[PDB]
Amino acid sequence: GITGTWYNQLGSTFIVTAGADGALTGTYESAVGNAESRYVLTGRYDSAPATDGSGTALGWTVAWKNNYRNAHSATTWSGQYVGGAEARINTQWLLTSGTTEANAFKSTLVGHDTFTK
Amino acid sequence: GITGTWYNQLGSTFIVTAGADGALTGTYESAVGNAESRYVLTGRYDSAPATDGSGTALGWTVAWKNNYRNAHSATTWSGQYVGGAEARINTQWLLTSGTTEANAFKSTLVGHDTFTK
Amino acid sequence: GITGTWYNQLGSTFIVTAGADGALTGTYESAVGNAESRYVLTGRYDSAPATDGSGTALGWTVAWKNNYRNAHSATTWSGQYVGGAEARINTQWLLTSGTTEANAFKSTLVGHDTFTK
Amino acid sequence: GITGTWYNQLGSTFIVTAGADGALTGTYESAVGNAESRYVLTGRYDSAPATDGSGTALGWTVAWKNNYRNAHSATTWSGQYVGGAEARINTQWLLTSGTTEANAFKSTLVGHDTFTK
Ligand SMILES: O=C(O)CCCC[C@@H]1SC[C@@H]2NC(=O)N[C@@H]21
Ligand SMILES: O=C(O)CCCC[C@@H]1SC[C@@H]2NC(=O)N[C@@H]21
Ligand SMILES: O=C(O)CCCC[C@@H]1SC[C@@H]2NC(=O)N[C@@H]21
Ligand SMILES: O=C(O)CCCC[C@H]1SC[C@@H]2NC(=O)N[C@@H]21
Repeated sequence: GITGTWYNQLGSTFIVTAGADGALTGTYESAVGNAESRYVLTGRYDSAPATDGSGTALGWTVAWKNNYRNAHSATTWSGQYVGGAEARINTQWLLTSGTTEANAFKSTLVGHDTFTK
Repeated sequence: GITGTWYNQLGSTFIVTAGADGALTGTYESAVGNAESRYVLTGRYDSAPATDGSGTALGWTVAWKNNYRNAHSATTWSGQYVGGAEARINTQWLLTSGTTEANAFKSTLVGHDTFTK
Repeated sequence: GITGTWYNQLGSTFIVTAGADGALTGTYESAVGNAESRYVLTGRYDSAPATDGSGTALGWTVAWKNNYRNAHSATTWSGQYVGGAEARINTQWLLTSGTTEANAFKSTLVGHDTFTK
Repeated sequence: GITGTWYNQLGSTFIVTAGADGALTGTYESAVGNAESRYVLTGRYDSAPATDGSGTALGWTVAWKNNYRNAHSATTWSGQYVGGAEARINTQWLLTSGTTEANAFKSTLVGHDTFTK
């Protein structure tokens, strides 16, 4: 049940489609940051996970360039899909910015987002 | 600039193609871990970077299931490309595994990879 | 308002004293992992934070060895303290284990802990 | 053999002292960022590590406030010590700034440092 619309604790919107070959496709809208409207994403996931009750591993990427603006940055979300009464996706993310060699030490932010429907 | 074959410090081979629309397609082979042979990747990149000399931000994802085996895991690489005499892709990554909720605290590994020609 | 007893979402107990010298001293009890009983901690914090409302930056370290056990690992917590009606300490952590360099790529877990009163 | 002067790939200086009880004490100077001169550090380490050839786990913290300035920030380094002809300390670090509740998503940087003599 990964396919569908999800929201994280910041109020961002994540619209996902789960391919039977393990593909991920959709749209992302950030409530925060140097962004506006939708941005394209793509990723992959385990299409044959364990049935001992483990969650489903997954990942996806967004580059913050669209028709309206460029932050010159990209984010990847890595985490696992969890089912049951209340399904959620728990992730941790990295946000890298394009920088000069001078400032590369401070190019990457880390954090975590939690998504539900 | 990005399209082509790259190798990281572990012996792993990353074979990429960067579409002009910001898309990333290719193959990945890991020198290490619960893997063998090639795996499909996909990702995104800033197809309109700065002219001030900044690097080119990008990211990509790999789910470790192919026709030979399934580790039930996925990695995302977030970083930026740097060109010139010595071209490199400098990244940090997240490797998340499918876990029970009891062990979810130990579900995600962190690291860094450097890619060169 | 840092000194005192805190608990995180795992049910771990974090007992801290904030000295005026920017120092952090205390004990830690983990509800999870290769652990039993208390372990020593020590850290640092901004003893002169902004008055604009920003949080209080801080961090602390724990090596998992005590009279009862040795897990051959260490965790660092980095975050900020936030006061008011409901005070919290928001962190991200790095848990590193001793390994052979062949397995060095799988040496480091990343996570986040939330601490309340 | 953790005690001694080390430098990272940025040319920052790490002056460390390992107490017999698993304590770490010393000074830190950053070649970069919002800082100048020496800053106090404290941390812990595994004082009875495995003999199978694994590295020694360790960690330490620095709050970026001293007699000359205050960044309102702290960094924690988590990693392990590795001995031999090329003795090194391999780390990943987290750098957190004090922020408002609104800007917390951009409060924490991650990277990696390599220390040698
Ligand atoms: O500021 C940028 O460079 C682009 C916007 C970044 C928004 C980030 S991605 C991680 C986090 N989760 C969200 O929903 N928004 C922020
Ligand atoms: O072990 C697994 O479950 C999957 C194999 C992952 C190996 C990792 S991905 C990050 C790092 N870079 C590599 O080239 N290999 C490792
Ligand atoms: O090496 C071990 O197995 C013990 C690690 C302790 C469990 C971790 S430390 C980070 C996180 N926060 C907690 O309260 N527990 C886990
Ligand atoms: O917050 C600041 O502006 C001062 C901190 C300086 C950044 C650091 S800590 C990680 C990295 N390693 C190092 O030696 N210097 C930078």
